[PDB]
Amino acid sequence: KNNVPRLKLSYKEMLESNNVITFNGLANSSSYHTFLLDEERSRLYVGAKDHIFSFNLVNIKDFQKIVWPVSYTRRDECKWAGKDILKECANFIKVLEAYNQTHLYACGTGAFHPICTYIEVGHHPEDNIFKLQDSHFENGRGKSPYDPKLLTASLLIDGELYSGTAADFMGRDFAIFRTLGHHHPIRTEQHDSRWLNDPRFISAHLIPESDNPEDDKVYFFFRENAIDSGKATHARIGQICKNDFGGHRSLVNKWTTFLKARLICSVPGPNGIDTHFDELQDVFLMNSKDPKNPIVYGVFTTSSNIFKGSAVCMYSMSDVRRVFLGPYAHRDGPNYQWVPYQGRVPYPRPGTCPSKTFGGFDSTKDLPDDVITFARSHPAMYNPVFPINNRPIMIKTDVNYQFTQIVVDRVDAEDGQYDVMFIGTDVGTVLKVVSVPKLEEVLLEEMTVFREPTTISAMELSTKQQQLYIGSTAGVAQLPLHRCDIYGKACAECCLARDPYCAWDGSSCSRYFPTTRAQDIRNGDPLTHCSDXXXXXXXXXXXXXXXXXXXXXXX
Amino acid sequence: NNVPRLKLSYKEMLESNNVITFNGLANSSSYHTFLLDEERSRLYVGAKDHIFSFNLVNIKDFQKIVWPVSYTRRDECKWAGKDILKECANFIKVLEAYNQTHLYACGTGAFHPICTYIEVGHHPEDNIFKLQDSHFENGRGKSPYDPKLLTASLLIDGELYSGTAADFMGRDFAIFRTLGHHHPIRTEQHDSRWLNDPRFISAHLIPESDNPEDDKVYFFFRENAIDGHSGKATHARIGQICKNDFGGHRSLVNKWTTFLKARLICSVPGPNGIDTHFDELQDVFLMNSKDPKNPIVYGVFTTSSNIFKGSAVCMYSMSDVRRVFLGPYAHRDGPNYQWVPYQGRVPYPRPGTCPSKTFGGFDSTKDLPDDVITFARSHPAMYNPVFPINNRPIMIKTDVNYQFTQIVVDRVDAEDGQYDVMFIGTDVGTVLKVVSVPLEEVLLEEMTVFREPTTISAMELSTKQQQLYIGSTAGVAQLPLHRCDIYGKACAECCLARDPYCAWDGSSCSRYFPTRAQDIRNGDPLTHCSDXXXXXXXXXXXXXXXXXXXXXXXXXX
Ligand SMILES: *[C@@H]1O[C@H](CO)[C@@H](O[C@@H]2O[C@H](CO)[C@@H](O[C@@H]3O[C@H](CO)[C@@H](O)[C@H](O[C@H]4O[C@H](CO)[C@@H](O)[C@H](O)[C@@H]4O)[C@@H]3O)[C@H](O)[C@H]2NC(C)=O)[C@H](O)[C@H]1NC(C)=O
Ligand SMILES: *[C@@H]1O[C@H](CO)[C@@H](O[C@@H]2O[C@H](CO)[C@@H](O[C@@H]3O[C@H](CO[C@H]4O[C@H](CO)[C@@H](O)[C@H](O)[C@@H]4O)[C@@H](O)[C@H](O)[C@@H]3O)[C@H](O)[C@H]2NC(C)=O)[C@H](O)[C@H]1NC(C)=O
Ligand SMILES: *[C@@H]1O[C@H](CO)[C@@H](O[C@@H]2O[C@H](CO)[C@@H](O)[C@H](O)[C@H]2NC(C)=O)[C@H](O)[C@H]1NC(C)=O
Ligand SMILES: *[C@@H]1O[C@H](CO)[C@@H](O)[C@H](O)[C@H]1NC(C)=O
Ligand SMILES: [Ca+2]
Ligand SMILES: [Ca+2]
Ligand SMILES: [Ca+2]
Ligand SMILES: [Ca+2]
Ligand SMILES: [Ca+2]
Repeated sequence: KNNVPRLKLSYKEMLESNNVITFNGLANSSSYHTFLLDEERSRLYVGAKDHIFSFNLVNIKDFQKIVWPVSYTRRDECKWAGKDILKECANFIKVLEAYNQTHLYACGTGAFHPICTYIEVGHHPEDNIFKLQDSHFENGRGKSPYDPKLLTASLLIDGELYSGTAADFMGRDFAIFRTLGHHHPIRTEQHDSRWLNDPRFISAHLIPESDNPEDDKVYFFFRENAIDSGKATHARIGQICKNDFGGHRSLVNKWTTFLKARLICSVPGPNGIDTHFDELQDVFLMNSKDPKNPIVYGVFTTSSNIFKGSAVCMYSMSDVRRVFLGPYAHRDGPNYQWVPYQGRVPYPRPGTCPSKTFGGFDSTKDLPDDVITFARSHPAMYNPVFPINNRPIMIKTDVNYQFTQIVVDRVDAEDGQYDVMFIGTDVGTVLKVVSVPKLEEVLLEEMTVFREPTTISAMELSTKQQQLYIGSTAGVAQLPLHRCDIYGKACAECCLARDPYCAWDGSSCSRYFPTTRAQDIRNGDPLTHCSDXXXXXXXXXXXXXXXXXXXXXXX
Repeated sequence: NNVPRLKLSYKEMLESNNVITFNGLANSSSYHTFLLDEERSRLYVGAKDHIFSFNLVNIKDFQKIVWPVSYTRRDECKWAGKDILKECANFIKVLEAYNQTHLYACGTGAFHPICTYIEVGHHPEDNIFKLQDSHFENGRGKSPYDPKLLTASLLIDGELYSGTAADFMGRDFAIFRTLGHHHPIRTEQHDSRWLNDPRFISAHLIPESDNPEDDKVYFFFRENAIDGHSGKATHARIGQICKNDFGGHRSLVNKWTTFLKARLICSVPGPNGIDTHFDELQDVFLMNSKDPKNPIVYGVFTTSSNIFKGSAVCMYSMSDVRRVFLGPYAHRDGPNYQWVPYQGRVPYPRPGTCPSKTFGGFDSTKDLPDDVITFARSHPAMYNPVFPINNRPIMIKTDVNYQFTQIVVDRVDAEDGQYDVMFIGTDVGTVLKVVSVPLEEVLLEEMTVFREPTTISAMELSTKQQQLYIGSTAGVAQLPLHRCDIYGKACAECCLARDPYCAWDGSSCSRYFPTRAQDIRNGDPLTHCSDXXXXXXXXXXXXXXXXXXXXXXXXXX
């Protein structure tokens, strides 16, 4: 399930051949981690240390910036709090999502006093404003963490900010929060490992269930510690009802819809001891024709220090729902095994949204007390969620690096459509991989996008611009989703490359458009399609005249 | 985790007289079942349809007993469905000394296990190797029917302890005693609390006191975890029986009452506080100290995963092990309960404790009260696991594509002092020679002992002959424990080699006996010797110059 990359471009190869556009970043900043892509304006907003940037999608070297650090007073408290002056004692932006048609909402580590603000961007004729509207500063507790090292799932829909993070200086009170207008702040329970057990949040997504948008749910993806003998990590998926408002007598201003299930990403072994990849890292939804069933792509890595491994698992939303409808997890006590619950599941079912249609019940505060006391105590489901085909799409263990981030384009090619994964790496590398069905992953290329290795922290994709954007504390990098010239001048090579983007021009290898032209994504032999030492790898060499084959062609 | 200093391919070895090879009889295989007998300097080996008697000086000199099954039996086995070449024969699986003139031998009987005695002389030496015949004893519970299943076996006071499958179907695992003056005794049956589909590895009589009624038999093995819920898992285990355990009065008639088992843990602490485990036990090798009641258990372990191949060597203290077998028993009130350290009243005498004549009076296991028999009927497992000396492996091997299979350890008396030299076999037909320098493992050499890769199944060591003997289905191989010439002609190199066996002669690098100049710690030639693609591999090259630390540089050209 490993591969050898077909092509391998070092940073220098890249920059000389104009693949990368680099932002080395401001010398008084770092942590260019918090991405927000806005196609409407063609801009890539980025939250960093003491700044937010507004990058032009056409070329990130063209940008504006907002300077938004904390006061001297605050720098000083944070210092004497003990914290590291360069890495902790500043305003590290951690949250940056759209708000109304003219504003973003932004939150940052406030040198361990989290804070928020709005940022003016235009509406659609006039919209390259980047004004930092000032002296509101809202409180960032439960929105951004105090610690920059902690990450934070966040999602902002209907002017309300959902966010999973630590609520406290000490960095231990984790929770999913809703804040901002029109309703009392709601969160998960507190000091209750059944709900969340020292978790690390990764992303959150509003996924519609029906055509009625009161049925709408918010899905959080994260990882946490198992409750048992042996310390362990469980990857998790989490469910809230958009329109959940808290309970009447119990669970006042706390979720009642909260349910969570384990994500399993494991490779079946011969002994029937599977190999698990429990450390969730990025998640990326791929939108299908149905907005109620995106295809969840998830990046996972081994828990072990000794063995470095990485994995990519796909997950079906109807698979996930089955799990959230099946048996709840249960014990009669602390000294009991966890067990599928077969008592009476109170009605309406915990997990189900309030509706105006079925049940009658118009709110979460109209709920009976017995559905509230269940789910107070059965937040976890019993069944785990398994990937499509109970296997990873892809495994990477032979090698010394780990996967960090992912995005996926849906390239419309000659044979058909193909899902092209771009995977970031804790060594500053991107893998471009094609899922060609029968699946076969074909590792097209492995590119180095930073002068020096750093972990890639963020990756976003612009189909309009055909570009890929990358984050790290070192800076931001820009990539074309394809440069088809890079393969051969000859036909043979452009066909062999197996690149959904790249078809044979006639004259020389270039972008493929619908409706002359001759690529082969399956199989990829130049013979039946092109009608005419060290190469780039995956070809074996023979001296007789050097040769290269694995179709064949001399050198 | 290391790079081997030297690496000898099979050819290098055979050309330089390191290996003596037995490619084995063409109508045989599975040269797996070793019995070393220093007294009459011979290495007995149980194979497919034969037992061999190899001369320890040179295994090319040998005798053999031909002991296959009848036509009748070949024929049943065939029609039982079994593979004619790999299953339908007498694969010897057990071969231990019996009295001063006899061995006891047992084999897969083409899925009808059988045993026999083998005459060897009184001491003399008279080299008898007579197969005493037509008395064939029943091999059930002694050898398995399946050749692929392994079997711990130990024979002391004319009684054969053995852990294996008792049945054709290969599922009824148990520790057995047979050949008694006493009724046959075994573990319980169909009870995963006791043994849960285990794979036995070796068994050892380890004295507790000076009174040899306190003697215990320790089995080393692995098995499946019991959960309660799913994650399938392997636990490495150590197991305890009382030599003189005879069964219970009313209950556990002719079954062990002394049986207790504990988990062996061999794990590397991780930064997140998720340790990395090596649960698959493979070989075990006791190293005898001045105290025969505390040998140092060396154990070879590998990962359970298919995807990630890893291997590990963990040492274990016998006083560590005993603490565990005296501590809390494992317990549940039911199937849906967590396992829990037992804090009820532990009936007396303690389950696990041997019958003695000294204290209490109680002269047997059948004199035991019924309440100590009903406990231990149900608490055969201990709660605490056993951790290695320093909660770490001695050595880890994960970067590489092979796994460890077998081990032995010599205690080389060197100039600086004593050093424990591990020889480790490999599922690729390779031996690693490793030195534990005090902590630091130094991978002296990595040798290939079979023309083609096969798993090493057996490894035995002869200090008298200074030789190492290896097993596989392909055959048997012989190694000198040292060939000191192999390093440099110069002093520098022989010192650098860090080999307990090898000191600098004066004239040229040779064996060390109690003018010499070795350095095992550190190993720098400067303070000890007062005189391109390098030969070494832990040396770096600045072009061709050569420099390794332990820094020590010298101009290679
Ligand atoms: C597997 O392969 C080998 C063949 O490569 C085979 O070994 C042969 O076995 C037989 C008996 O097992 C040996 O017979 C012996 O031959 C010597 C000559 O040096 C004789 O002294 C003896 O022959 C007599 O054996 C009995 C003596 O008590 C008499 O009853 C009988 O009349 C025999 O004539 C002695 O036994 C033969 O030498 C070996 N040797 C070799 C080098 O092959 C082995 O049996 C095969 N195993 C099987 C089929 O299980
Ligand atoms: C981190 O480093 C940066 C230096 O690399 C700092 O950037 C400076 O930030 C200050 C205030 O935050 C700006 O002050 C402004 O002055 C401009 C003057 O016009 C300038 O316009 C462009 C911007 O498009 C600028 O690049 C030119 O130098 C022009 O002179 C006024 O528009 C405003 O009134 C405002 O006060 C500096 O322009 C800006 N300079 C540079 C070179 O970046 C940043 O403040 C540092 N942050 C810290 C220490 O927290
Ligand atoms: C060692 O054991 C073997 C087998 O038990 C003994 O061999 C037999 O001894 C019996 C009496 O016990 C006699 O009838 C025969 O002389 C032997 N026959 C066979 C087929 O083995 C042997 O005597 C014992 N040797 C000792 C104690 O030195
Ligand atoms: C967007 O929100 C801000 C207040 O946070 C406000 O000043 C601005 O007018 C808003 N725009 C709307 C509601 O269109
Ligand atoms: Ca977002
Ligand atoms: Ca991402
Ligand atoms: Ca053979
Ligand atoms: Ca033995
Ligand atoms: Ca062994």
